[PDB]
Amino acid sequence: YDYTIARISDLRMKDKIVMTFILPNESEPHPLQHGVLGFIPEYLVDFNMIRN
Amino acid sequence: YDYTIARISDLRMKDKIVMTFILPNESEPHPLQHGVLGFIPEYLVDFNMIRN
Repeated sequence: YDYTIARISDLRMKDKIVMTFILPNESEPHPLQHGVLGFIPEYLVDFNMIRN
Repeated sequence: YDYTIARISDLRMKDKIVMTFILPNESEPHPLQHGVLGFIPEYLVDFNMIRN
């Protein structure tokens, strides 16, 4: 069995362990990965505005 | 006689013949010419504006 260790200092995981099955060979959506993060690249806009 | 025929689809011209004398050889106003177009060429203006 093969494992990958992850860490976050975030608080709600204080002494909390979660574990599940993931696949490290596919980058594409498939019914066999725990979750997929659909990401749209994002850009900013800068302009001058009047408000009240 | 020379003649020029022009047609339009506007209903306000239904079955109506309009005649006059014109002078199709000048590009300047002249007392015998029928009608002249006072034409100030306005240029489109592109600009962001605040509305409400």
